[PDB]
This record gives sequence, structure tokens and C-alpha cells, in this order.
Amino acid sequence: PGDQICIGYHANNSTEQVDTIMEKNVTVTHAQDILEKTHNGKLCDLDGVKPLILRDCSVAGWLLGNPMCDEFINVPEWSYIVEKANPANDLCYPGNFNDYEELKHLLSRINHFEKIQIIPKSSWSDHEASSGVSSACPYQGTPSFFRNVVWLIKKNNTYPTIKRSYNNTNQEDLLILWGIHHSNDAAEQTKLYQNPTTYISVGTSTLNQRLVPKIATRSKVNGQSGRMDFFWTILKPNDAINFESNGNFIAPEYAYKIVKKGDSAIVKSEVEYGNCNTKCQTPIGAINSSMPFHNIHPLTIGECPKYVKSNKLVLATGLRNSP
Amino acid sequence: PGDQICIGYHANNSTEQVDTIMEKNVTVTHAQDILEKTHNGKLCDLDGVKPLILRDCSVAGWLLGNPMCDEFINVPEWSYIVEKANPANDLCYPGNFNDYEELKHLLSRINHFEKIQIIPKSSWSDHEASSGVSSACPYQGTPSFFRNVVWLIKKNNTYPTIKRSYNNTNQEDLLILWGIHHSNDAAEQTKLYQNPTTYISVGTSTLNQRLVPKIATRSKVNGQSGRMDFFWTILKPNDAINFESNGNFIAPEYAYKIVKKGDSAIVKSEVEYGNCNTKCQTPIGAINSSMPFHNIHPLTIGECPKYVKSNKLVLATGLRNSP
Amino acid sequence: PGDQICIGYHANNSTEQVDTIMEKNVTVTHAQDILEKTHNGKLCDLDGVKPLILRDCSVAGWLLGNPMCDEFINVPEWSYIVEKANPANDLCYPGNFNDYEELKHLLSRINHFEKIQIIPKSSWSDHEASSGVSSACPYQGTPSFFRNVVWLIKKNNTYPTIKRSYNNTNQEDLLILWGIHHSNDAAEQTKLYQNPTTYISVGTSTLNQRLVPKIATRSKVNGQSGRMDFFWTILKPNDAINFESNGNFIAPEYAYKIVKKGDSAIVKSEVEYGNCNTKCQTPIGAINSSMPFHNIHPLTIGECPKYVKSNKLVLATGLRNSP
Amino acid sequence: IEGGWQGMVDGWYGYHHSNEQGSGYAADKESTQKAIDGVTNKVNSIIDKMNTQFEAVGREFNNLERRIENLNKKMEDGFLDVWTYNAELLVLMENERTLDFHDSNVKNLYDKVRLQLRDNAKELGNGCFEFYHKCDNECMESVRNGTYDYPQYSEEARLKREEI
Amino acid sequence: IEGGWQGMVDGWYGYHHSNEQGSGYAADKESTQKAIDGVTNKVNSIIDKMNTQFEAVGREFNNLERRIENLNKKMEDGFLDVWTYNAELLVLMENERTLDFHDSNVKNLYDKVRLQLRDNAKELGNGCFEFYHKCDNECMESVRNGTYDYPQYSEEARLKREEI
Amino acid sequence: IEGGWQGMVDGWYGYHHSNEQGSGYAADKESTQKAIDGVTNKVNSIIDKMNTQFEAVGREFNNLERRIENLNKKMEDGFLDVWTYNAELLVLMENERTLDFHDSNVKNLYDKVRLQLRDNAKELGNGCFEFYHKCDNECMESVRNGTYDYPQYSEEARLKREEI
Ligand SMILES: *[C@@H]1O[C@H](CO)[C@@H](O)[C@H](O)[C@H]1NC(C)=O
Ligand SMILES: *[C@@H]1O[C@H](CO)[C@@H](O)[C@H](O)[C@H]1NC(C)=O
Ligand SMILES: *[C@@H]1O[C@H](CO)[C@@H](O)[C@H](O)[C@H]1NC(C)=O
Ligand SMILES: *[C@H]1O[C@H](CO)[C@@H](O)[C@H](O)[C@H]1NC(C)=O
Ligand SMILES: *[C@H]1O[C@H](CO)[C@@H](O)[C@H](O)[C@H]1NC(C)=O
Ligand SMILES: *[C@H]1O[C@H](CO)[C@@H](O)[C@H](O)[C@H]1NC(C)=O
Repeated sequence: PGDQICIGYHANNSTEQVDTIMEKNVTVTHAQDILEKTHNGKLCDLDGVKPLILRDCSVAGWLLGNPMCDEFINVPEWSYIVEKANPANDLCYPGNFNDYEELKHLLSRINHFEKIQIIPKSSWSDHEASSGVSSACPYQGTPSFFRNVVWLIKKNNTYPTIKRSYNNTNQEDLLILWGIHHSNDAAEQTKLYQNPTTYISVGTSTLNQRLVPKIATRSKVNGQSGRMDFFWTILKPNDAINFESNGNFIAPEYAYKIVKKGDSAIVKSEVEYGNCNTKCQTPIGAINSSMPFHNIHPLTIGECPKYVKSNKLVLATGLRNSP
Repeated sequence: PGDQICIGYHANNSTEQVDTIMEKNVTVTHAQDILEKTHNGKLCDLDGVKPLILRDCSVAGWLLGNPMCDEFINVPEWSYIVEKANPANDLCYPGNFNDYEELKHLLSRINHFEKIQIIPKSSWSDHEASSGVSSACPYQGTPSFFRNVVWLIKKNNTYPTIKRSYNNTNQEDLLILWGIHHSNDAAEQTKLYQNPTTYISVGTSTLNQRLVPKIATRSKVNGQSGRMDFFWTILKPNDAINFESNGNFIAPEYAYKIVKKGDSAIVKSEVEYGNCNTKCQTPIGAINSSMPFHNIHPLTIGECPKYVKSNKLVLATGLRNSP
Repeated sequence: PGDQICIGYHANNSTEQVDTIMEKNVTVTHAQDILEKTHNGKLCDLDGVKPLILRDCSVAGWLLGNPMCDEFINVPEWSYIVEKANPANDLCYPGNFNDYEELKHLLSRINHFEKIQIIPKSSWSDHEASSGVSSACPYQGTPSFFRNVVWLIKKNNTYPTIKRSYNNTNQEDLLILWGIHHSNDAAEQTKLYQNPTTYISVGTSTLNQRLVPKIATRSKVNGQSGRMDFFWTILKPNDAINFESNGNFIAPEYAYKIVKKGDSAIVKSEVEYGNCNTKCQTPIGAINSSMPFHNIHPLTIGECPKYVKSNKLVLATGLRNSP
Repeated sequence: IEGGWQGMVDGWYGYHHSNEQGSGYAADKESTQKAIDGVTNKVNSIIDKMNTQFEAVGREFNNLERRIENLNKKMEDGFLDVWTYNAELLVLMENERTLDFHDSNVKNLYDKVRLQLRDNAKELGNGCFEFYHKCDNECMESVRNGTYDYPQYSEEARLKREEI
Repeated sequence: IEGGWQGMVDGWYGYHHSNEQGSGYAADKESTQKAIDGVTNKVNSIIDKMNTQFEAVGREFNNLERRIENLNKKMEDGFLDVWTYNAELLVLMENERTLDFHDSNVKNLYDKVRLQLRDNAKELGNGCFEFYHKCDNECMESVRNGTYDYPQYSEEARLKREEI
Repeated sequence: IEGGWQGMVDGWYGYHHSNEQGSGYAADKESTQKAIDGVTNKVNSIIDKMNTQFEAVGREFNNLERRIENLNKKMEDGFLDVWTYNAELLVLMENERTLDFHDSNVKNLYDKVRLQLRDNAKELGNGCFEFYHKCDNECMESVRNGTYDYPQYSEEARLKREEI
């Protein structure tokens, strides 16, 4: 015959397929998957910093010191917070937690607290503090009540008018929480508090509230016809907070200093901790990868690939490879 | 000469033009318009299910039983709800409908109601129910008032204290609505209700309100200086609702059981019904098409092509075709 | 040798580089930058219309007539409004300005006001108007108070019940503002106002409020333990507004007619005016350009190129040009 | 290349011969098919990837909720702008690729032929080859299906070249 | 192909001849025009399709409206990310197409010539043809405007080929 | 063109010769390199331009904040749809360009060779040239690196053509 030279290209046994606007399922020689699809199924630290797992406790249960949340009496710094969808240990008296979701959102820029005694429980000389207890709020079977907050009642037949104030002497914003007890009828009102017409009055530089208890008949929630609403504010460094009341006041004992402020969120996971690390965490598991995309879960936290709802993102790098 | 072979391509008389990043108005042999531009100008069913046309009635007028909305006393299931921009038959007493838009939005996941008598009008033995009437609310010229709600007044010179409660015995959330009458002066107050200082008190497991009538002088709206505010809540399956009042209470008679919960919205159309069908409806007309895009109207409902604000989306499929 | 013809292309000394998905820093013969990067560093008119520079005054300080804001006693039409981040001349009594941000947002569709006397200061025959003054609100060192609003007090030992109303006789919506004074204790209350239990009652066709002063002890803000809340409403053409009070009322004198309604916003600039023009303005400077993109500042106002966060957008138009 | 064949109804690309036995059009089956397979899935891919939309809503706000309402309004204008922009640049870009896809495929037919008959024909520079030799219908069929025998007409082509 | 002509100031694409009468550059009028018409509307299409933006706003929130404020903030970052992303990938993609648009157009000039003078010239493999024959200025003008007569120089080309 | 070389492990594009001294594969160093440089930065550009994302959040609403909640939900579905759409059409479009990038580069190798040996070889129409002449290993190396001397084999090619 005669000598020959030929122009040709690479082939192999690769079976990785790849797509095109005009062609589907095109076998290629080399390719890159960019869509990440795997996760470790666990909740992990972020950047060597553990999260804050309230197990069966809610943010309110934790901050007000629900008796079953004692394990969180003095937590340390955290990367994020994980809560269940329906924590069994929330409030123990039925009622509203005012601007809850805004409080919750505030804990998303906060990283660590410092629980401070703000007005001691033993200062209430003229009121009966220790009877701040109810069956609606169990502890260890025994009737108990929030630990971070005092339910004052009359001493003798007398609820003298309370007038207390606190000057934040610190350089950090501090989070204070208090409450009001809506009694059921005139009789309960008198037996608990003496005075028939009452008010809680709380004031800062920014805040000016006056709460009046709504005395009415209700349907029993947890076998309890009464209600209890809670409230919160941030007290700036050199501002003072003033309380005044002659009844139904659920006074604070402990407040929370904010140190420090950083990144966080509040994950609604049921998944357990796993002693791992990641810069990217989702509710259903962490992901230690390096890719521009993933399809794990929408609600992601940290520095994470773009969540996308594709099943496949594969870039052809090599050549058409049919045998 | 000599024999010839030629390489060539299709041509025709087609005049469909098509665009390119470098060339505009390029005549092509075959093309596909993907932008849908036509609609049937009518309001139609969705998937064999008619919508709920309140004609000149509003959602409030309908739910509270405004006398001119009688045609909607017992409607059946619906796909969506159509309301005019300014319904002539809304409230008949001037006043606020609390969290209206949230109520409205709730009817967007609801598909069908069941109007239930919750506390009969003939139970009010000690109060004058039937005089719950006013000129501000006409019916057939005659002075009337909402049908689904009772405006109680004193019997003899006595408005005894009302204490009624309802335990939802059903397995469906039910929607209850009540109201308060702000009178004009001390005299009107006494003549209607007897007691000078009054309150409405409504309670569920989640709700705890106490409403006090604002007695003041006002500008006449519809020749009426008084006002009337309304309120609503959802009552969960085994929860009970408690009412207490000694005046100015606009009590419920009928509530609405929710069955069923699905997809819906509230269209602001003036267009009339047309006995048609579609899976895609807009305020200005239905569209029975099959295309990735349309430019009919932004506010679309159902499974509808992507609204876009282009006038032309045409894909060239065939060849450049110049003669 | 033999004669030759060659096929070739343009070259030059151009050094403009351009990018590609496969190649970076590719020198080209001609190119177009489309990303705009320069601004005049000044605040300018829009379309021959100057903006409204409140210098150290805030929107509230301006509308209520804070004594240090006198230069804005009767401003003319404006294109937009520029405010500092922390104006030194806001309220002069500490307190809340109800729905402030909604008011602010309303001035974003407004272009010009007309300050109208709505109920003259000399009409208050039975109350002491001129003592509506305090040290918390300085003027020229002297104790003063808002100019557009009267702080009424008792004449003799008598604050008779105020009952005044205003029928908007104009064809424009007008903006009315009033306030309430929360005193510190029963003593101050009596000395200022006589009556111990008081209320402000304001009503339109749409509005129905009743304000009760919260008498409590507070932390001194600007050496002042008292508080003062303000309120506002729009009064439609033929509607009337009714006021009633027997104490702590901060009555209006001047209202604002709205003419006209157009485009605007509220820029938070520190930059000074520059006697320039633009159709596009940013907080840090105007831009007179013509390009599809810019990277100057996110918060832009007018008809402005798409803000983008790229450093470079350059389109190759000519040819690859390497020597 | 001088324009399209008004006379070719059989397909998208093809041939036109003329010889002593007369003349005729003839579309390429494979080439026309490949173009339709390609172009149609292009259309579908554009259409099918749009699978995104399902739910639909307006939304309602009162007079003291103008910030939220405006926020809602700008979200809708926001996504509308983006989606309008995409669809329009998707079409322009892709319509261009479609058009020179066709040019590329036509060129491939021209080249398949040019390789089979190097000096057996003259490239007129017009899309057509003037055969040096006589090319009967079967010789023509042969150049269309690739099964064309060059050496048969070799010296015939050479000898009748040498007439020039 | 070996690079661009620093010396061609007349246009974007063109020719360079050298013969006994000397040498010179000469731009193609049609080709250069077609490229400018194409490239310029590409630029405008990118710019004009942007017709979307009209209104502009920031937005203001109090201390108990941090969820809404963050929602507002993320909407703006959201659309900014998308619009940044588009503009950058629009440029890269389109700049590439622009560059090999030019390569394709240059290749078309080279091919228009190559078809007119098959064996009358040697393809140097460099962008240039070494004519077999003598090609006076008018012969050169003729190859530029397509109006070149091959058969004139036929045997001249053949006979002076046969010197090799 | 008839398919890829299972036997070419040295690179992406290259050659296969066969002669009296035997046979062998040989990849093009420059061409394979250019393709990797191009294809890899394509990948990175897609990946790196994504630099946009930093912060992350869900968000929480009560029972009387269903309008806001739905607004929040639609913002997330909104951007998800857009970002899903982009990534998928980015891949399809770009994968196509990648594939005929390779076809174009292979064609360039074929053309570099075809220009060097016009009538010294037969274009088989298959990716291969049947040399007219005897082409020893050094003659083959010469056609690969561009440094191939045509005139050496000129009349040899002509004379052994003339055997046909
Ligand atoms: C071309 O002829 C071959 C045999 O030489 C045959 O197999 C093929 O079917 C023919 N093509 C057509 C289109 O008939
Ligand atoms: C080329 O010559 C033709 C006639 O052969 C003439 O019509 C044309 O104008 C010439 N081209 C130029 C650029 O002058
Ligand atoms: C090809 O040979 C040239 C000299 O003719 C030499 O410079 C070059 O290195 C050779 N190519 C290879 C791949 O060795
Ligand atoms: C405590 O806070 C008050 C605010 O009430 C501030 O004025 C004061 O500076 C602080 N105490 C002292 C002694 O300065
Ligand atoms: C009716 O509802 C109440 C809530 O008040 C619930 O506890 C009870 O189970 C229901 N009635 C009965 C008889 O169980
Ligand atoms: C003034 O406004 C009232 C609203 O109170 C309106 O009814 C009336 O028409 C106006 N005055 C007169 C004299 O009409």
C-alpha cells in the first residue's frame, strides 16, 4: 500500500455522561461533577466552636429558667443554636411571650451570654417570694416555677408598692425579662395580691410600658385557667431600668449580659451531635466539601455552596468517548 | 459544459422573522413562538371547580352577613375568590376590621366553609337581641344589620353580665367573629346598654383580649357618628372560647367550619364569569395554552407560564430564508 | 521568488485587555468599558430641582418645628430629602414618634408641602398656651419648645375640657400631628393640668384613638424624666378631625397640605450640596454618565445604571492584538 | 451559499445535480435528521428546564403597611426583571447558535463531497462542483452516499483537464 | 495568522500583496463592515435589553423590626448577586464569541481567495499564497473583488509548476 | 473522525503513523496543553465567579404574620428558581462549547498537516492521509513539528502519482 499518518484524539473506558442543549446522555472522557450531594448526617461544630443544643428546651424555657432546663443554667460560648420543632419544655404557664421572634432573631447575632443577678431574690423583704410556685410548672414532680424570675405575692395581707431600679454599670447591653400574671377572678386576685386594681410599670430611656392584668374566665391549658405573659428589653450600657407595681408582677432576678456578638442562627434539627467540624452545616447534617453547588437542604448556615434543586451538574472537560 | 453537483439548503415563502445578538429581523424558514399573548377575557373555573364570585360584596360583608349579601348565606366549595376593587357592600357601620388582610390571606388556603350556629339568637333571654338594628345598615330600605352577628341591647333598664362559652366539638378549625360598638356619648351609652363602664372579654387557649369602648364625638360616616370594630379568631378542635361582657358586645350567632384547606387566592377582577375551564387564570381573563412564557398579567393564579414583559419570544428552528 | 498575496487583520499599540471564559487578560484592538466607576462626590439637583437638605435637623424636628430647625419653617418644592445618620436636632423631649418610618416613607411620594395654620395658638382662651415650654428643648439657650405644636396647661387652677374640630376645606390630603405628655408623678400632673385622670381622644372617618398618660418614674434623658409621644394622620379632602382632652394634650397649630405627590426618597448623606445636576444621585455623589452598569453605591436614586459589585466590565469589540 | 433551494421540499439540506440524463434535487437523510434531533431538543430543553413555577399569589396590605407593600412590590418587579432578561438573552444567543449550526452542517456536506473528488471536479466557488468527467445518475448517487469510486474517472478527469 | 498587520489602517480585515510593481495593504470593505454592524449591535443589545430599571429606594425600620429589615437586606443582596453574576458571565461568554467571530471572518477571506486560484498559487501555510504566476496590480485587484480569471494563467501556472 | 484512539495515552490530541519502520502514536504537546489551559479556567471561572454567597439565614414568624411569612417564603423560592435555572443552562451551553472546542482543535491539527503535503499525500476522507511517497520516521516527525520539507518528495510524489 502506502505510508499513512492520521489525526485523532483520546479515548478511554470512561462511562461518565454529560449533557448539552442539543444532546442528552453524551459519554465523555473526563468530567467534573460540581453538584455536592453528600452530608455526614450529624450536627457538628463550626470552626472548632460547638453549638448550643437545647435538647427538649425552648429559647424561652431556657432564658426564663424552666426547672427542666437546668442543664442550661450557665452555658458557654456557641456557634449556633439548635431547637426542636416542638420542644416539650417551653413555658409552664400558658401565655404570650411578647416579640418572641424578634428576641429569637436577636440571638442570631449573639454568640455568648453572662447570666447576672440583677435584683436578688432575698431582697424582697415585704413580699412573699418563695411562694412563687405552681402545679402548672412541675420540676421533679413537685410544684415549681421558672428559676430566673420571681412570682411575688403578698406578705401578711399586704402587697406594698414595689419601686426598684437598676443601673446597668457594665459596658455590654444586657437582656432583662419580666412578666405579668393574669388571674382568673376577683377572689384569686385578692388572695394572691391583696390589691384589686393593679399595674406593672417598666421604664428605660426607650421603653415606657404599663401593663394591667386582664381578669377573666378561661379554658384550662395544662389544667390551668390562668395566664402569664412575658416581656423583654435590651438595657444599654449607662441606662437604668425602673419597675413599679402593686400586683401581679413577675420580677426579674437574673439578666443576661451580651458578650459576644457574631454570627449564628437557630436550626430546627432533630439530629444529634457528632463531635465533628464544618464551615457549612444544615439541619439534616454537616457538609465538608468544596464545590460551587449542593442540593442537600435550603436552610443552610455558614459559608456554603449555592443550594440548587438539580439532581445533576456535571461539566465535560475531556472529549466525546464512544467505542 | 460539464456535469454539476451542488450543496444547498431549504427555502420557502415563510416571512417569520427572528432575532439574534448581532442581527435583528432575520427571516427564517421555520420558527416557534414561545410567548403566549391571548386570553379568553373571562373568569372561568379551575379544574372543573367554579370560583366564588362575591359580586358587590366584600369578604367582611360576606362573613358578617351584610343584608345585601344574602346570596352568599350558604355557599359551596370554591377554587378561588373574586372581589371587586371597591365593593359597595362592605361594612354598614363604619369601623375597623382587625387583622383583615391576615383573615383574607387565610382564605387563600381554604376552599370551603360550613356556616354553623354557635350560640342561637333566641338564647338571649335577658337582653334585647332583635333591636340590633340601624339605619346605617339598610336591607330593603328598612333599617337592618349584619345577619351573622347580634347587636345586643338592654332589656328593661338592665344589661346583665353575659357569660357564655363554646366548646368546639368538631374536628375542624372554626372561624368565629365578634365585634364592639363604640358609642358617641354617655347618654347613648346608657340608653343602649345601661352600664356606663363596660368591656368585652374574649378568651381561648391562645387568645386573651379585653376591649373597652372608646366613647367620643366623631364625624358622620354614612350619616353615622358611631363606630363598630370587628375581630376574629380560629378555634382549634378541642378548645373552648369564652365571652364576657356587660355592654357594647356584638355577639356571634354563626361561625364557619373550615372544610377544606387547599389552594386559592383573591382576585380583584371586574370581569364576569364565562362558564369556561382553565388551569391558569388571570384577573383580566383565563388562558388555555401551553408555552413557557406569557405577557398577559403579572397577578396570575394556578400553574401558569412565566409572566414576562417582552412583546416577542420566537425561537428559530429552521434556516435563513431570503429570496 | 514569486508574487504573493496575504490575508491578515488589524493591529495597533492598544493595551486594553479583555476577558473570556477560557482566557484571562487578552489584549485587544478596540474595546468598550460598560462599568461606570466615577462620581462627582457631591449632592446635586435632580432634573433642575434642588433637594431638601435638613442639615442637622431630622424629619420629626422639621415637621414639629424644633426651635433649631427654623430655617425649614417654610420650605419650597424638592426632588429628594437628605438627612444625616444621627441628626442633632430631633425631638427635644424624649419619647416615641408613632409610625415614624411609615411617615418617613410617605415623604417619598411627596414633593412639596404647604404649612397651614389649622387651629390658632391665640384661640386657647381658657388654657395657658405660652407656658408650653421646657429646658429639655433649648432654642437660643432660653427654654423653648416645638413651634408647630402647643403644649397646653391649666389657666388658674382649671384645665376645662377641650373640644375642637377641623374640617379640611381643601382638595388636598393634609398631614396633622399631635402629641401626649407623660408626666412623672401625681404632683406634676396636678400642677400642670389640674385633672388627675385624663385622656386625649382623636377621631377622623378612619381614626379612633384614645390616649391615656402613663404616669411613672423614669431615668432622665437629657436631664428630663418626662416623656412625650407624637402621632400623625392624613386628613382626606372633605373629612373632619375631632380632638377632645382634659389634660396632657400637645395640640396642633400647623398642619401640612400635600402638594405635590411624585418621586423622592430620603438619602442618608453627610456630603454637601454642589450646585450640580444629574438624573442619577447616590449618597456619596452624583453621576452624570451613560452606561448599563456602575459600582458606586447600592442605595441609588433616580434612573441609574444597574449597581453591580464587579471591578471590571469590558466588552471586546475589535481584534486580538499581540505584537 | 448563493441562497436556499426553493425547489428542495424533501429536507433541510441536500443536493442538486445536473447531467446528460437531466437534473434533480435530493435531500440528505442523515444530515436533515441530525439537525431536527438537535434543534428540537434545544427547544424542549429551554421549555422543560422552566419546570420551576408552581404556586401563585398577589398580596394585600393596609395603609400603615406601605414599607412592606413596597417591599412586596419590589420583589415582584425584581424577579420579573431578572426573568424577562434571561428569556430574551436566552433566545438571542440560542437563535444565533441555531443559525450557524445550519451553516456548519451545510459546510459539512460540501466537504464530504469535496474530499471524494479532489481533481475529478472544479470548485466553482459557489457551492457547486463542475465535474471534470461525465457523471451519470449512478455516479451522482455514489457521491451522495459516500460510496463514490475516484479511480474509475481518474485519467478521464486528468485527460480532459489536459484539454485546458 | 502569524499576527495582525500593524500596517493596515484602512479596516479590520484585508490583504497585503507584493509583486514586481511593489507592495501594499488593502482592507476588505464588505467584510470589515459586516463585522462592525455585527459587533456594534451586540454591544447595544446587551445595553438596550437592560431597559428594566426605573424606580429606586432604600428603606427604614425600627428596632423591633429586625426580621423585616433583614428580609429587606437579603432581597437586595439577593438581586445584586444575580445581576452581578449575569453581567460578568454575559461579558466572558460574549467576548469569546466576538473574538472567534473575527477569526471566522478572517478565515472566510482566506477561503474566498483559495477557491479562486487552486493550483495557480502555493499555500505557504502562513496566511499567504505564493502565486505561481506573475500577478500584476490588476491581477491582484481581481483576486480581491472575486473577479479573477483563472484560465488566463492556467498553463503559465502549470508550466512554471513543471519547472519544479 | 472515525472515533477516538483507545491507544493514545500520551495526550488529548495527536497522531498515528504507519510506515515500513512500523507504527506508533504521538500526542501533540502544544495542542493538548492549550486545551487543558482553556478547559480548566472555564471550570474555575464558573466556580470562582460564584464568590457571591457569604451569610445564611432561615426566619421565624407568628400566626398573625402569614403575609410576611409567605413573602419570605416566595423570596427564597424566587432566588432558588433563578439560581437553579442559571446553573443548569450554564452547564448545557458550556458543555456544548467544550465539546466542539475539541472538534475545532482536532480539525486544526488535520489542517496544519494538509497544508504541508498538498499533493504529496491522498486525503482518504477519514482523518488520515495516504502519503504518496515513502515517509520514514524522520519524515513523519517532520510533518508533526511543522518542519516538513515538501520539495524533497515533490517529483517522487508526482512520478508515483503518475503510476495511476
Ligand atoms: C448509495 O448506494 C449504496 C451502495 O453503493 C447503498 O447502500 C445506499 O443505500 C445508497 N444510498 C441511497 C440514499 O439510496
Ligand atoms: C473589482 O473590479 C470589478 C470589475 O472586475 C469592479 O466592479 C470593482 O469595483 C473592483 N473592486 C474595487 C474594490 O474597486
Ligand atoms: C521537530 O524537529 C525540529 C527540527 O526540525 C525540532 O526542533 C523539534 O524539537 C522536533 N519536534 C519534537 C516533538 O521533537
Ligand atoms: C447610672 O445611669 C444613669 C442613668 O440613670 C446615668 O445618668 C449615670 O451616669 C449612672 N450613674 C452615675 C453615678 O453616673
Ligand atoms: C371541651 O373542651 C375542653 C377545653 O375546655 C376540653 O378540655 C374537653 O376535653 C372538652 N370536653 C370534654 C367533656 O372533654
Ligand atoms: C365638612 O366635612 C363634613 C365631614 O364632617 C362633610 O360632611 C361636609 O360636607 C363638610 N361641610 C359642609 C358644610 O358640607
